[PDB]
Amino acid sequence: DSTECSNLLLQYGSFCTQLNRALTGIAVEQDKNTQEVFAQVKQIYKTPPIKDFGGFNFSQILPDPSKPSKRSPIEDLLFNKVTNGLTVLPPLLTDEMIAQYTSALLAGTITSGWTFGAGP
Amino acid sequence: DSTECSNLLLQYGSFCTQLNRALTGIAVEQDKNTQEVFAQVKQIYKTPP
Amino acid sequence: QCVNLTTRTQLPPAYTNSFTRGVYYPDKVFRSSVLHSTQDLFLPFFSNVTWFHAIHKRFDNPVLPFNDGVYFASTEKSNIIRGWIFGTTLDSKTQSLLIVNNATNVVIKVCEFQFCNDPFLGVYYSEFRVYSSANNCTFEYVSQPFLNFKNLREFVFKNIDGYFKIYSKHTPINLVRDLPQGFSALEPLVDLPIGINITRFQTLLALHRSGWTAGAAAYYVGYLQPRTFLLKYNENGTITDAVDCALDPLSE
Amino acid sequence: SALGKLQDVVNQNAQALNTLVKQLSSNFGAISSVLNDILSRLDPPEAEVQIDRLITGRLQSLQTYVTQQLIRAAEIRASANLAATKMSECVLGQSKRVD
Amino acid sequence: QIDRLITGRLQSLQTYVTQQLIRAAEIRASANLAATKMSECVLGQSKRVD
Amino acid sequence: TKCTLKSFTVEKGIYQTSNFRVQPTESIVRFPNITNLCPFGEVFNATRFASVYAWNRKRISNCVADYSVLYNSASFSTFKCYGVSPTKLNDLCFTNVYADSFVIRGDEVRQIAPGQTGKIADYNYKLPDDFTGCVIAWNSNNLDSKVGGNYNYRYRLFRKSNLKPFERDISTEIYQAGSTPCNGVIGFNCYFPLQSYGFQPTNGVGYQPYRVVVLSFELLHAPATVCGPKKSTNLVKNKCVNFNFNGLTGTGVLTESNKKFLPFQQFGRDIADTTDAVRDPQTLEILDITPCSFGGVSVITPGTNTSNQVAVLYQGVNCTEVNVFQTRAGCLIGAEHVNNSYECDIPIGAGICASYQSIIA
Ligand SMILES: *[C@@H]1O[C@H](CO)[C@@H](O[C@@H]2O[C@H](CO)[C@@H](O)[C@H](O)[C@H]2NC(C)=O)[C@H](O)[C@H]1NC(C)=O
Ligand SMILES: *[C@@H]1O[C@H](CO)[C@@H](O[C@@H]2O[C@H](CO)[C@@H](O)[C@H](O)[C@H]2NC(C)=O)[C@H](O)[C@H]1NC(C)=O
Ligand SMILES: *[C@@H]1O[C@H](CO)[C@@H](O)[C@H](O)[C@H]1NC(C)=O
Ligand SMILES: *[C@@H]1O[C@H](CO)[C@@H](O)[C@H](O)[C@H]1NC(C)=O
Ligand SMILES: *[C@@H]1O[C@H](CO)[C@@H](O)[C@H](O)[C@H]1NC(C)=O
Ligand SMILES: *[C@@H]1O[C@H](CO)[C@@H](O)[C@H](O)[C@H]1NC(C)=O
Ligand SMILES: *[C@@H]1O[C@H](CO)[C@@H](O)[C@H](O)[C@H]1NC(C)=O
Ligand SMILES: *[C@@H]1O[C@H](CO)[C@@H](O)[C@H](O)[C@H]1NC(C)=O
Ligand SMILES: *[C@@H]1O[C@H](CO)[C@@H](O)[C@H](O)[C@H]1NC(C)=O
Repeated sequence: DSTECSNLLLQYGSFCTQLNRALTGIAVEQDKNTQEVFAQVKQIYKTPPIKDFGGFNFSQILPDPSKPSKRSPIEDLLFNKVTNGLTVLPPLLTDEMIAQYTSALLAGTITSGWTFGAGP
Repeated sequence: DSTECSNLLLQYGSFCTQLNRALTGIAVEQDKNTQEVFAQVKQIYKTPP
Repeated sequence: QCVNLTTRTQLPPAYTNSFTRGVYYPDKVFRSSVLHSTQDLFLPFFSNVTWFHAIHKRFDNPVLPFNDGVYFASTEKSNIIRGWIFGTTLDSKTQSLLIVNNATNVVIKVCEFQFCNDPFLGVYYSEFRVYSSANNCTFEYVSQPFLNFKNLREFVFKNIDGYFKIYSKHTPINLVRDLPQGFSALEPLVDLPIGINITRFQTLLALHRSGWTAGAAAYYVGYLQPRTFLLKYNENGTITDAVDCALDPLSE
Repeated sequence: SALGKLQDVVNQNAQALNTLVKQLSSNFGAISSVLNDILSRLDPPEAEVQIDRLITGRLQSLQTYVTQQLIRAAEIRASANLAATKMSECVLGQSKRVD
Repeated sequence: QIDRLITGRLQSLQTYVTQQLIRAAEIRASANLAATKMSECVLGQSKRVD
Repeated sequence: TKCTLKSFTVEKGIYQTSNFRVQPTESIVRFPNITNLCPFGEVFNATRFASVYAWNRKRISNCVADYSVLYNSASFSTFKCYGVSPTKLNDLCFTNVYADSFVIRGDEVRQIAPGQTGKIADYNYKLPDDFTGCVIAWNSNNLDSKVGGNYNYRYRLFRKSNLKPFERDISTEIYQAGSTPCNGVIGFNCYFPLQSYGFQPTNGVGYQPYRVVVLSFELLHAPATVCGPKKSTNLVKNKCVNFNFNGLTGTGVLTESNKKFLPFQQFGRDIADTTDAVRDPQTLEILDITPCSFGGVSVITPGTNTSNQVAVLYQGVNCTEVNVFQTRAGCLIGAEHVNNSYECDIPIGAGICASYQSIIA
């Protein structure tokens, strides 16, 4: 909050603007990376209520309805196993929506094969 | 080996630790690269005589 | 009044291991759930500390060099140790510091005292023979009393920038002979503005009269060296563990 | 140590933020690391010099932080492009590519 | 005098470390490409043109 | 946004334009309730001072100190303060004050400073180069001069080696200036170490008595005992205030804490080595200092070809501290929140997106 310090800092020009622009570029780059990785489908697929897949079990990778986070048991284990002018911007995609994207991808690759990645 | 130089250098903080950490990361990264490229098999095969 | 004690039994001084004792709070700063690395006069871990006895006939009251700091450990019962003697020449030529704890309060004085060659106190089952004169006083401070072996008293004395820091900790132990192995961080008790040179110290004991009898007590002297400690602070803000950065490569 | 890669990324980001915080405690040759102490203890002709030293030290620290953040951003972008390639080729189809 | 020498050498060392980081990133990308070629050309037959 | 982007046409998107900063309302100062005034009257208005070889040192602590009476006085010819501003002596708090009073002559007043030489600096009184404190010198021709000479003020003229800082030498040993062992008897090449000033009121200002009081303030990592007479205000919490806790200046929103400080622990620091909690000097209460709600001001707009309507996002700022909607990203002003879900047009963050149809979020 020192005004004299800012007055002396104005002699150095637009260094602060360059640092802010670089950090803004990194921040939008993270959202672009998440968008490219997870948002590869525009249809949100769901599995059928009856899990008749010819004996194949997907309970460890499908989302658990009992959990409020709507995550898979494996995803729940993964989330449990990971532990002055500074601000942290939240990611554009929340963990619930990323879990929803993975659920849609799992439902597509289980119920529709590779056809959903190339079309309907 | 100048102790006065190191005493003056301590006023600048942990720059030297940062540079050593970056160089150590590069040094282990080279071994990681060689490990990834060449060690793709766990069995040492031998040609017939 | 001074009395020569001529009924002592000759014995060499003992030595023992410091283990992980002698740690104190470097500052008045609360820290919660953090690891702090600090460079200060600390006592080395597992070091060779000098062991002195008071048993009956042993009466160990020598004068030792202060160096850069003093760690005083006391396995005490029935309060034989009552105070300390601090100075350079321990006579009226220079100015000396006196710490005493009698039956009522603690008195801290910075004056020109004439110390006896053999200073002690005495309990009759009423005897004060520690000085003969006091000429020029500059600082007086009266405070509340700090105090099988049942009590363990840890003290750290430091002379930094003309400031005498006294750190202390009381610990209830039940070990018969040696220092117990464990961790106990010493809280800062009192900072005295003295601004004087101190290079030598001497413990003050108390006699038991029923000649004289020495009550059962044992104390340990360790020396502070400039080093780095990594201190662990818990949720409640007490130091529960420490790492000596110059002891071994694992702690390094 | 199954999830060491994510824990390494989180630890590197946290350590970089902590290092950027700890660079504020260095005076960079000034009398103190606190601006209020300099502004209260010295006249503006010498407080200007001390604040200038603090400004150039903190600016160098911030430039170092932004540069290493850009390098890590490039590395994470490469890893994310690889992850998107694996998402397209391994999940959305069957890949003939070995390993 | 040592302050001038320290800031000059520190700037030189930071420049060297920055160049080493950029070259290390380039070599890491090349090594990842080489590992991909080792997996897909040596350990299997690739349908990828060129 | 047009000013920030240096363009008159703004493309559709979100642009970080400014930095919101909550500004402190009032100033709160909390000091311990010490009302006994520091003994500067005994230091400055003593009947007789001491000679410069036996300069008098007084310890000042555990009192409120008033430095206004020193500054406004029109007798102190020299008021040279090193390391502290002389006007800002009233503001700061210290732990211990050392008052070194002595009497010298006029030409040697300039030797009482860090880094000068002379007989007083070398053999009588040496000041350290890192001295933080003030030197107050005033003429005392009426009190320390006598017609016929006032010879009770002495200075050490001969010594083997120069003095250490804050060291005194009251020894009276006959200095041998030749190669003859003369057994402590004055004569040829054996001189007394102490020489008298011999002050007369007819003597010039170079050889007139000046009384010098050197105040040395030491400020450690210790609770401050010497402070100014600044009044302690009432405790106003949960508001953005400038604060001064026992010399610990800052700005923050002080609240009620659940931390259990030990009795010696005055303030507190976090994992990032920033001061986050203090003890109240009066009621011994622990107060959490959270800092101010700084945020990024971003402007969300469509293209200027489409419309001129904008929305403002304050990042990480609650809506009660600034068409107002609360998001996890921050407070959004100017966008109507709807319950319907559409595709993301302008990203806001934390699952929030904005679009134009008015601006909706
Ligand atoms: C698929 O696998 C899950 C988990 O391995 C099976 O769920 C178990 O069901 C039995 C009884 O059928 C329970 O005793 C276990 O506690 C369940 N395990 C867990 C982790 O909940 C499930 O039965 C399998 N089959 C189908 C069709 O879902
Ligand atoms: C106790 O013993 C000490 C040491 O033997 C005595 O100190 C000496 O006293 C004589 C007395 O004339 C002096 O000449 C010596 O110079 C002293 N020694 C030192 C090292 O100064 C002490 O006086 C004895 N106490 C009593 C009460 O007799
Ligand atoms: C401590 O020192 C004594 C003598 O100086 C020696 O006999 C003893 O072995 C030492 N003990 C340790 C643990 O070093
Ligand atoms: C303890 O010492 C103080 C200091 O002189 C004295 O006032 C007090 O009476 C003493 N108490 C006893 C029991 O001797
Ligand atoms: C110290 O005490 C001696 C003995 O009474 C006395 O002659 C001398 O003047 C005193 N010195 C001071 C500075 O009080
Ligand atoms: C302190 O006393 C010792 C022994 O008399 C001496 O060697 C040392 O120089 C003294 N230090 C100071 C600062 O007076
Ligand atoms: C911290 O204090 C709480 C009580 O406030 C106690 O239950 C807990 O065991 C303590 N933890 C440690 C590590 O001392
Ligand atoms: C000394 O006495 C004069 C007499 O009026 C007074 O004005 C001055 O404030 C006094 N100085 C101190 C430090 O008390
Ligand atoms: C004055 O301060 C003391 C602590 O120094 C405290 O115990 C006492 O309650 C305070 N009194 C008032 C009226 O604030």
